[PDB]
Amino acid sequence: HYSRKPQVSSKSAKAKVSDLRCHFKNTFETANVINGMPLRKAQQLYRQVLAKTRCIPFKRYNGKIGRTAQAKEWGQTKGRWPRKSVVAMLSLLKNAEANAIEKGLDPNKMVIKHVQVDQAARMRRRTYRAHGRITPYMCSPCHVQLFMTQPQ
Amino acid sequence: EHPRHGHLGFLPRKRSRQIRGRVRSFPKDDPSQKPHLTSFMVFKAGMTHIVRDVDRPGSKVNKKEVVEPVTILEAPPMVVVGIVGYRQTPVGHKTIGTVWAHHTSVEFRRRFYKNWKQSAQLAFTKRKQFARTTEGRLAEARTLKAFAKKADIIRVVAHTQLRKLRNNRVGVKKAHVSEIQINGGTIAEKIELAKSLLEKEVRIDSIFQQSETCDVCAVTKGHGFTGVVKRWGVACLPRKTHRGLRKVACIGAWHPARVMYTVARAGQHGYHHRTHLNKKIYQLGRAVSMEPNQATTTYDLTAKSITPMGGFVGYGTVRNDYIMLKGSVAGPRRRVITLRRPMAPQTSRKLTEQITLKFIDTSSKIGHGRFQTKKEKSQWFGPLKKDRIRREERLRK
Amino acid sequence: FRVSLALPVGAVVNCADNTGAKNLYIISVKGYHGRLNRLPAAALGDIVMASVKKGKPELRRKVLNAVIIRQRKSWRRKDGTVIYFEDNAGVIVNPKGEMKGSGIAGPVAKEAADLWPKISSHAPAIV
Amino acid sequence: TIDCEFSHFAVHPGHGRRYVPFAFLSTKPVLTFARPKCFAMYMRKKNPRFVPWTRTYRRIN
Amino acid sequence: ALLDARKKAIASRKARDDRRWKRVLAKMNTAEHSRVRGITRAALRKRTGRKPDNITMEATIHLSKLLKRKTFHKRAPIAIKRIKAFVARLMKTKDNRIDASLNTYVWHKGVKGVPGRVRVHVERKSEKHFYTVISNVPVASFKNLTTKVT
RNA sequence: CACGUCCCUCUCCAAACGAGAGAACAUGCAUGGGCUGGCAUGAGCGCGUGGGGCCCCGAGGCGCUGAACCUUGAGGCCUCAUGCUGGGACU
RNA sequence: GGUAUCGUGAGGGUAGUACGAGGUACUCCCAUGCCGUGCCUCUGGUUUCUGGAGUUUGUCGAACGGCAAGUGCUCCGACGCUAUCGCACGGUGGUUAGCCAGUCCCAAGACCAGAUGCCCA
RNA sequence: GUUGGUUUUACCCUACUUAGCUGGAAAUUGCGAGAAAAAAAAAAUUUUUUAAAAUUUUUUUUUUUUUUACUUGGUACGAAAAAAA
RNA sequence: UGGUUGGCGUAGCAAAGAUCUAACGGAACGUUGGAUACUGGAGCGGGGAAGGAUUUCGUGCCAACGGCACUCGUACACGAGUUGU
Ligand SMILES: [Mg+2]
Ligand SMILES: [Mg+2]
Ligand SMILES: [Mg+2]
Ligand SMILES: [Mg+2]
Ligand SMILES: [Mg+2]
Ligand SMILES: [Mg+2]
Ligand SMILES: [Mg+2]
Ligand SMILES: [Mg+2]
Ligand SMILES: [Mg+2]
Ligand SMILES: [Mg+2]
Ligand SMILES: [Mg+2]
Repeated sequence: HYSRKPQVSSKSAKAKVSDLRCHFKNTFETANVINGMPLRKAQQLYRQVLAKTRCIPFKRYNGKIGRTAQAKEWGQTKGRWPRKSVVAMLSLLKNAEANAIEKGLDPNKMVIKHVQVDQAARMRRRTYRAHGRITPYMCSPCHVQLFMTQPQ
Repeated sequence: EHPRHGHLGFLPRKRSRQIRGRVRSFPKDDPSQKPHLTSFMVFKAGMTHIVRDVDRPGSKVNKKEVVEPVTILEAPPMVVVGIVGYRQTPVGHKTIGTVWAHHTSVEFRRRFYKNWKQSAQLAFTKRKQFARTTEGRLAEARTLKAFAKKADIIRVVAHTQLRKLRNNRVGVKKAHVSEIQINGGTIAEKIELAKSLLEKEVRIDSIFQQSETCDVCAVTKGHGFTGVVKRWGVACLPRKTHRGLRKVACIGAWHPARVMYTVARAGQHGYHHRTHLNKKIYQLGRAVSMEPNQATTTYDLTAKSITPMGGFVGYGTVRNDYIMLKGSVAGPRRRVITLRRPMAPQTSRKLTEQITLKFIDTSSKIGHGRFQTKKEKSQWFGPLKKDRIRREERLRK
Repeated sequence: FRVSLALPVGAVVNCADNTGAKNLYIISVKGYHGRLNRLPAAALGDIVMASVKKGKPELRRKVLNAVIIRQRKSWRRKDGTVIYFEDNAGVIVNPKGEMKGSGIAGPVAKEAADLWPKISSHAPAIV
Repeated sequence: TIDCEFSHFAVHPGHGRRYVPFAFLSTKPVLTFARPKCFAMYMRKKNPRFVPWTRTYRRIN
Repeated sequence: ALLDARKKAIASRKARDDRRWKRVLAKMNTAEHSRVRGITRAALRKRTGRKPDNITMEATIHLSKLLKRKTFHKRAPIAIKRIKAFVARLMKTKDNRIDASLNTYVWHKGVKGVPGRVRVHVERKSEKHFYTVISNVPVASFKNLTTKVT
């Protein structure tokens, strides 16, 4: 299961989505933004990044990705606005505020403590390239898991 | 073999790090002179042309009217707001310090902000309350002692008065601040000009005068990531060329085994700083309200205005003092262009020439504009249906 | 002064001249310092090495000189008056610049007539 | 201010371009035109009389 | 509510300097004065909320400026994206709605034939909580028309 | 948390994108007007090849009519007139 | 320590060139070419303001108004962009034409204890 | 001798060309400390002037608000009152 | 031989002109109306051969596939369906 056990089981909510069918590299970016954030400011960052009001700071999986001015917030020039990945993150954060609520915990004091998008087993599909070749297409679905303690 | 395409001393061709066109070097100080300011920020308006009688022994045009293009540069008075002294050092000039004016126009303090109106607007607030106190008056007094002592260079920190520019298109309300060197006499003389002039306006007509030249410096008009054909002037390749025409076909050789800094490459063209020399001042022009018959020369008496009929395109009326100087000026319309006293010898037979304008042009820029005057256009068409549908309404009232 | 170049080598300007030359074929422009690919270009007042391409055979196959006296390529006076011609024709002339015709046909340009004292006289008009 | 050969528009010192036809008038070797519209309108050999914005039109009316 | 109170002191920041300046100008030919032409001292926006969250503005939209040099076969679709962007600024609504009256008009000259102007009859409605319905207001001429909020 | 910067938003002298310049309730934006230009005399009704039985049909023409329309929009002018008017991030 | 502003200028780049005429055989003039740096008043070019007009076939029952012809086509056409196709400009000092310095261009990784504004929980 | 006879790939690294971001002076560390700084203050090296009297109170000066000269709308000096040093 | 990798969220997914709107649906692209175009009878029309062999049809479905998406599909599942003197 979780790479890191929550410090205080009763005070934290865990959530996860295995074989999430969003790009790993985009979801890798999208979930890492959240890793220290309070859940409401993380619900927010996504609602705002879903509006093209703010960007997810792509960091590791930059590549020749385009420069944006909304990335200044994050300390670098490159940034990006996944939607499929931002929605899955909200949809996994709903999962935990639900998990957090049942524990009697208060979702709006709750803080993201551990986000970890592992890359999942990949799905094959086929190209059909120039001179009779057939190279791979492969989605790179991510395993995202997280928990969110609220402070004591 | 043919000459090289482009001047390598204008390089890198990168975006200027400013836009205000600050003077790079002031003309060398001459003690024999009385003290004066050496530059003046002005806003490019647009161009026109003028007729003039060249009276230049030699040439086929002496005694003959010639149509020179002119740039009009609206020039609201700059305000001095502080003095600055430089002391020479073995490592190079160091500011001794600056004495700020007791008061600063908001347009100036706007300059220290990205969002003045959502700011606490505290700029020069401690100075204002401290320059008042005798403690801060003695401190200001000591700075001037340091100027009169350790300085080699006195410089006013002047700024543009955009409030007074009233241009509807020059959107800035931050003032265009800039040090303006005082070449002149002894440092006490320069301090004295500097401090008497330490909160006063400074019209161009004091700094400049007609027929004298001015060096201009303004960032040139921006063209973005220009290609090599437009950037350097290289020949484009023959149609049959494959990868593309608009390229330098050979950006290097085997050795040196890398592109040299001298081969032309696509990138920023325009919006480079430039100091262009020897621009004759065909007329200083007083503000339209003060001296309404601008562009009314001795030989063209109709009361008139330096601004064309449609206004300057993209700029509008020149509501202020204007410098009118021969030829092009670098930069787009409504850019702020610093223009200094000439650094060239200016003893040329041409440069010294007095320029008596025979006809400022005032036709519309926009279309061809065959009328010099809004009155004259009406004097052509006479009344027409807009008036009859107007005149009739007035009679009914 | 400056006269925007009008008649590059290879051009066939007409002979305005009295002579039996019917038209000139500019071969090169006298006084042409050359940049690399640039073609030499005669403009108004310019002397020009030209072979008559049509007209009396006696003129037909030797290089000749000819000043350009008019020009479709418009140019700007220092007076600010851009101006141009219906046609661009020259007149045959000696290396000295004395013209070999006895009387020019149409109008001669002002800066043809001013460079060439003899051309100016035979010119029916100056423009 | 020479006025245009066709439209009779006033043509000020920086404006318009002159044109010298081979078939010159002697009296008027150079024919000023204020605008390309005036010149093309002349190459059509339109008389200025029937084109309404020209002065020779307005004058007869 | 410190900002609302602070903004009132900020209004006085002008009214303090403005009041003093008007008297001096009264003490002292086309020069600008308080009574010359509008009021010299006051800011542009000094003349001026929560308007009823249910109105029916009617304003001309000058499309041709808004479509100049657009790709021809994209004109109509963006004439329609812009008429929404135009109206979202007024109604402050994320949910505008272009009724058949206005879609057909933007389109009745085909994609690229989009009319130079349009007199929309926009209307915010309560209930995407607030939504706007953007009607056409057919008219013989746009001259001398002006926006008419109601 | 201060000052403030930034984003969102608006403008463009900037601009591939970043950056830039500016704005920050501001004639800012919006329409409208006036202007400067463009084109070139709108719709509509009210001399004429002949033709059909005093009118009708008639290209074209005339008159109202330098009219009609267009005129800032990748971004003409005028304050001329009316209209509409902060949130987030960060330390 | 932030933020902001004005500057410093080590270092690096670096460019003006040629011809002709005049004047008197240097100086001094005056044009031009080339180069270079711009600019767009004018002039030319450019039009997807498809601006305005005309016009062809199809089409909307017709006039009007359009519309389709991948911008139908022709004329004029502003803004803008641009042309040696327009226009403006191209400066010194010191050392042995060179060369170096300057002017000119980038300029603090040249880490500027240069100045300066504001706040420093 | 003659005639006809596929000209492939940069999206890598560097060079270069523009374009950004951010660190950094034990060049990221040490607290390892070097300034082209100054060595009671200012004005005309020496002399004179700048809180006083018993922490608090009083007096003076400067700035802000209210009732002529600067390009001419908005800032300065005018006055008078209040606050701060 | 299997798996994995950098390049890389990159190169691209730019041939055939095009969608817009409202309502509804839906957990969120379809459906209908309108608008707008296109094909333009040697047709993205209506039938056949070869070939294919269930693709047909309805309901459902949308896990996978339909190189974006799908609420839709030639996909998936279930049930149907082809009639001759
Ligand atoms: Mg790329
Ligand atoms: Mg990129
Ligand atoms: Mg194959
Ligand atoms: Mg080829
Ligand atoms: Mg113009
Ligand atoms: Mg605008
Ligand atoms: Mg350190
Ligand atoms: Mg890509
Ligand atoms: Mg069709
Ligand atoms: Mg089926
Ligand atoms: Mg199946």
